[PDB]
Amino acid sequence: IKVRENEPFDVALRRFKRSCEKAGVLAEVRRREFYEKPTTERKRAKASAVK
Amino acid sequence: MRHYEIVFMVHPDQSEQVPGMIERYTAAITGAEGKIHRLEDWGRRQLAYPINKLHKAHYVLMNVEAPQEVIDELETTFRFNDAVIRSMVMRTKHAVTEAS
Amino acid sequence: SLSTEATAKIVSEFGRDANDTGSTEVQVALLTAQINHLQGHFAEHKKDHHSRRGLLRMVSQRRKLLDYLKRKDVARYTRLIERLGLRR
Amino acid sequence: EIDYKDIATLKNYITESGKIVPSRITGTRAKYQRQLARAIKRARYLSLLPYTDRH
Amino acid sequence: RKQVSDGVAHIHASFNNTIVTITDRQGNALGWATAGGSGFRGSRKSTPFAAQVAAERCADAVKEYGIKNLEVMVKGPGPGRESTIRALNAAGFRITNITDVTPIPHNGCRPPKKRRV
RNA sequence: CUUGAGUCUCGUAGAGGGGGGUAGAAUUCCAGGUGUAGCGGUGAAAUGCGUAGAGAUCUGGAGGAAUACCGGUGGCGAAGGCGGCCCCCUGGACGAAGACUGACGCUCAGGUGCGAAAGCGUGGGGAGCAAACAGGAUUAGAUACCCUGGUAGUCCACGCCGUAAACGAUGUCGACUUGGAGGUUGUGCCCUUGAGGCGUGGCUUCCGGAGCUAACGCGUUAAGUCGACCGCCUGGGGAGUAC
Ligand SMILES: [Mg+2]
Ligand SMILES: [Mg+2]
Ligand SMILES: [Mg+2]
Ligand SMILES: [Mg+2]
Ligand SMILES: [Mg+2]
Repeated sequence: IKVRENEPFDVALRRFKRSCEKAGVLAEVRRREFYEKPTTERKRAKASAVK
Repeated sequence: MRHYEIVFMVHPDQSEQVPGMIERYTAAITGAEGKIHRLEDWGRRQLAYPINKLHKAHYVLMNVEAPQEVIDELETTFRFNDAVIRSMVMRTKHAVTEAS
Repeated sequence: SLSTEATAKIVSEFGRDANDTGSTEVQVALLTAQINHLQGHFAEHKKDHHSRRGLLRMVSQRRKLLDYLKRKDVARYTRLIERLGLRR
Repeated sequence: EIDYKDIATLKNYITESGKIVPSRITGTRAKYQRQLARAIKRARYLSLLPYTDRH
Repeated sequence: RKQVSDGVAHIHASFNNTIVTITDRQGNALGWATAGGSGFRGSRKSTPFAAQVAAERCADAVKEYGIKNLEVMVKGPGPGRESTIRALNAAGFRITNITDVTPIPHNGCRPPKKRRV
C-alpha cells in the first residue's frame, strides 16, 4: 500500500487498497485456526454462491 | 543427459569473474558431450527484494544438455562459491534456443 | 518407469515373435524388469507406502500371469521362468 | 506466462501488493492460472518480482 | 529542538487501545500519544471519537520540535485506524506518503482459540 | 476368436508418494538507539508486564513452526489423507492411432499390508498454541466458560497402538433406463477464419424425469431394473459390559 497523489486536499481515498485488506484479512485470523471448520463453511457458502 | 535452464545471480561487486566463471560451465559440458542452446547474460539488474544486502545481481541464463551428474556438480560449486547468491536449476522443459 | 528405449529391447528378446508386446514371455520379462529395478529404489526411503503398492499390483500379476502358462501351455512356463530365474 | 522471465507481461496479473489476482477479476482461464501462479511464485525467488511491496 | 520538519508518525490501533508515536525520519521516537492515558479508558477509550484525542494530543507534546510535511504509517485494525489520521490533517500537520504496514503472516504461526463468551 | 482384461508407442493434467535443498512474510526471544508513565486484557476488571525505563518506533542477531494471495462446488490418492519454490527417485490415472496378447477375468472367509487425531518407547527439537497445573475474575457455589501465565503434546528420526460421526452413516465389479445448466481435464474438426461453431472421451458439482421409497428423499456418480461374489442385521436397558 502506497499513497502520494499531489493536488491540495484531504478527501479520503483511504479506500483504495482498503478493499483488499483492512480489518478483514485481519479478522480472517487472530483467533484459533479453523482446521476443519473451513472445509465446511468455505464450502457451505457456495450453497449461497448459487442462489 | 537432459535439458536444463539454470539461473544464478552473482554479486555485482564481483562482476569481474562472471565471464571466466561461465567458462568452467561451458567446459563442464564439452567433454560431457552436453550442449548449451542458450546463454542470456543478463549481467547487472536491480533486485526486487534485498538478498542479504545489495539491491542488484548478475543474472546468467544457461539451458544445458549434459547429464544430471555433471549439472549436479554445479549446484555444489555454486554453494561454497560465495561469488553467487540465489540460484535455480530446472530440468529439460523441452530445449529453448535464444530469445527470452 | 523403464526407459522407452528399454522395453523395446527386452521385447525383441522375449517376445514370442519378432517385435510383439503381448505374450507372456514379453509380459513377464517387461514386468520382472521394473520389479528388479524398483527393488533398489525401495531399498531407499522404504516409507513410500504408495509407490510400493504399484510394486505389489505388478508383482501380484507376475505370479498371476505366470500361472496362465500352467493352466495353458506348460511347455513354455518352465522355459520362461528359467530365463529370469523367477519362482526359484 | 509460460515462463517467469516474462516479468514484463507477468506483473500485469499480480496486484500492486504482489498478490496474484484470482479469476472473477481477471478470467485468465483457470487451466492457465496453474502455470501463471506457479511461474510468478518461483519467479519472485529470483528477485524478478517482489514478494510484497514492503519487501 | 533538533528541528526535523520531515518526520513520521506510526499509528498502533489495537482492538482495545491505540498509541500515536511521531518518529523522526530514520525511526526515532519524539513523542507518543496513548488512548488509554487520555483521561479516559475502558469502554470509553477504544472508540474513535476518544482514541483520536490522543493522536492530536501529540501536538502540544511533539510539535515542540517543529515539523511541517510528513508521511503516515498505519498498523492495526483498532477502532481508530482512520479517525486518528484526520486529527493530523486538522492539527496543522501537512501530509505525504500514507502507507499501511499492518502485518499479515503467510500462514506461519497459530493464533489462540478461546473466545467462548 | 475378440468386444472383457493386459502389454507397446506418443503425449496430457495433478497438493499422489519418499528423500534432499531453498525462499519470503510474521510471532517469540536476545542485543543496541530513540523516547516516557503507561502497556496488556475485559462486559468490566484483576493477575501479569512498566521508572532496574516497558509499550510503541527504529537497527542487528538466533530459532522453530507454518506456507498468505493464488485457491476454486479445484485437483490427486484405496482409504487415511496430500498445498511456497527447486532437484532426485517413484505410483496411479487419462486421450490418440493402431500393433501385440488371447478370457489370462469378477469377487474373496482366512491370511498380508496401509491406518486422522490423541497416546506409548528411545534419542533429538521447541517459536506459536495448549491437556495438566498456578494465579486473577464471574458465582450462592464455578475443581468451567473469561483473563494472565504454562508442562506433556503438537515438530523430527526410528519402533508401537490400531481406533474415529475412518461418513456418501450408501461393499466391490459389470449391464442397462428422459433430460437441463455448470466445473475440470484429453482429443477431432469449422472462413480455426473470434472470444468462439460443431463433435467425442475421463473424472465432477447443482437440478430433476419415470421409477424406487414408510416418508425425508435417491434419481445414468441411483436408493431405478438385472446379474457374480463377499460383509453384516433379527426388540430396548443390562452391555460392546462380564469370563
Ligand atoms: Mg487459557
Ligand atoms: Mg476420486
Ligand atoms: Mg500422532
Ligand atoms: Mg513421544
Ligand atoms: Mg436430485
